[PDB]
Amino acid sequence: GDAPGGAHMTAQTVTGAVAAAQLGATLPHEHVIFGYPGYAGDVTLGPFDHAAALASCTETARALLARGIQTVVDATPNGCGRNPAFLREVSEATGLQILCATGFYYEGGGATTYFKFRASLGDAESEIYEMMRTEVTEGIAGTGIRAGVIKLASSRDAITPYEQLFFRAAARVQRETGVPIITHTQEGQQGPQQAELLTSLGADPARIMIGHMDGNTDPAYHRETLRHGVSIAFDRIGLQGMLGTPTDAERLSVLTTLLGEGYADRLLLSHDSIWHWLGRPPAIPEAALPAVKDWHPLHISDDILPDLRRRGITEEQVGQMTVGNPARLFG
Amino acid sequence: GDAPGGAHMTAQTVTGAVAAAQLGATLPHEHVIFGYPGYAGDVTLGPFDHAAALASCTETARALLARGIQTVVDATPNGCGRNPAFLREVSEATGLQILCATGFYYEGGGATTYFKFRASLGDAESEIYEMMRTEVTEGIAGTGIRAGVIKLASSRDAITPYEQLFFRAAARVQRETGVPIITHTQEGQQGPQQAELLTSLGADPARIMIGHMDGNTDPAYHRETLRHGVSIAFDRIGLQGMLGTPTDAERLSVLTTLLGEGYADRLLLSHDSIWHWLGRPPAIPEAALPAVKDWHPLHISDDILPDLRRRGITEEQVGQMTVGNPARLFG
Ligand SMILES: [Co+2]
Ligand SMILES: [Co+2]
Ligand SMILES: [Co+2]
Ligand SMILES: [Co+2]
Repeated sequence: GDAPGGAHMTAQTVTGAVAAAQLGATLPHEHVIFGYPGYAGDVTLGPFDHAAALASCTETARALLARGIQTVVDATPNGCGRNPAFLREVSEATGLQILCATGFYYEGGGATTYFKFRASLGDAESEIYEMMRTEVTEGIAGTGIRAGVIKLASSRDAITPYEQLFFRAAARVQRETGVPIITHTQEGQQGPQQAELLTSLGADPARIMIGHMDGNTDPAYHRETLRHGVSIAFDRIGLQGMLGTPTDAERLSVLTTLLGEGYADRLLLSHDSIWHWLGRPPAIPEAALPAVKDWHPLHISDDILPDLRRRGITEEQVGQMTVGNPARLFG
Repeated sequence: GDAPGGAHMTAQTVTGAVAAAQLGATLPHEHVIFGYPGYAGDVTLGPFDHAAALASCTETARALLARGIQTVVDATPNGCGRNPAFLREVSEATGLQILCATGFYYEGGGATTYFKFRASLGDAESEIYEMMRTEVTEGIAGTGIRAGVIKLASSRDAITPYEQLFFRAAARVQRETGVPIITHTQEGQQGPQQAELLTSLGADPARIMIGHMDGNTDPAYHRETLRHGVSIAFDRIGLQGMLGTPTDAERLSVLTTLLGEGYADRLLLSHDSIWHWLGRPPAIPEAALPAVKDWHPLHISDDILPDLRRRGITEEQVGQMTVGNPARLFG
């Protein structure tokens, strides 16, 4: 099949290097803690309770291990609450392996003023590149802990000029270090555009995962993205009807079709769940409860896989999505 | 004249209560430290150097005291680097009095995802109100240090629905506690709209300062805002040509006209300067140097006031803008 080609570093988790064979069943896109841009300004009434967070994240970590999952890829952007040391605490406490990211969110849902300003005054792309390269090769914030992936995100109607600064920096770091790239796509769009842009900039398709692809329910769109040889992730499995997000019945309809067409080696599954919110905990209106009911990280192990198997998906295909694909993409 | 009417608290500075008579010459809108939304995500290559910041801010504080200025109003939004404890260090080290704010930035230049989400799920306005009320009456982040003003900000083409949540919360806190409100207007617009909205919600005009009014060079716009009985601030004096910002020659043209028409009691002056940037220090292209050359907090004392006086402005009018107005607005 398609193996990563070029410069390569051993997978870096918040607790250090891990061999590809030691990754095991992996959730490729989750958030241990997360706060939307602006949460830190609500510090007075929404402070971070370290003790409660640690206890709650370590428990979720344990529940995961209980189900055979050994690794989690935390895709939290630098300004959305990323905290490598905390991730390290959870990991040293449970034995759950956690990789964290380096990257900023999409123009629409991130704090883009900082770099939009630096770009108007100077060379923001090379500044973003230096940040990503330092974080992947040396470490984040002096902690000595390195990012195991680069997180990229684009808007719905287009990969904006602000967003492309990050896409060009990452491609450079990716060619230089071979580090994986995972992405966020907004509202089921830009998947083909993201894969085309990244590969044309020289990023290795075997090290790219276009995310939130479950956000589109027309398989023509998934197939068009897959032609680029990149992997795609149905990664918000469990979040249903929440903000135009589809239902799981819709995601499985598309997923089985793709699996039916031989695409298992490029298909990955995650929930994009938040284990502990930063800021004031989410006030979820009764009427929106069914949309977040299955949005936690045990949902794929307990409800999705058994569902794919009973529908004819093979143990081998399930293993390809959950163990094989992650080992090669991140290992 | 127009005195504040209603509930009132003694002015709160980062080092505690200060009598109106103890405020003295005041710069009503400055930023000791400041980082545009997103700066914290650039923590690896742009960490905060505490020692360098403290030394540099205490020096600027001293330069200010040297010129007779006793107080500074720090208008930094909660998510733009606000740090009351640090402000307290500068103040305890120099004797410079500093008031800090409670508030979020305008939709365009702040991290609005957090509250836009909380608003779609619940009652964001009452959540913002609880934050402001706690910060003004009890303290910020458990430090025991209270905000001395509420900072509000609107966009250029309209005060957006997201922005109005903050405007309605503040008006409520203002009616309840009598705390002052200072604002940011974007690109010379919405001044009359902000004063009309605030007063219609019951906020006391004698406790409201519409900011960045120097951003518009048509005095009809200033006069239309002034009818509401609120104060206005030419508060980015020194920042010239930088992003549509006018020149100081333009600001003085309008200011002398207004002073010529008797408006001294409602006119305030500031620079909106940043004493120490958060994130990576600003890379200012040679070609933009003249736009920021006079953008530091000694510019009004050294160049503006002497300029107004030589143009006929009286010592009394100068004292009204710099000492009288602040004593009543914040005291
Ligand atoms: Co996302
Ligand atoms: Co995510
Ligand atoms: Co402003
Ligand atoms: Co300001």
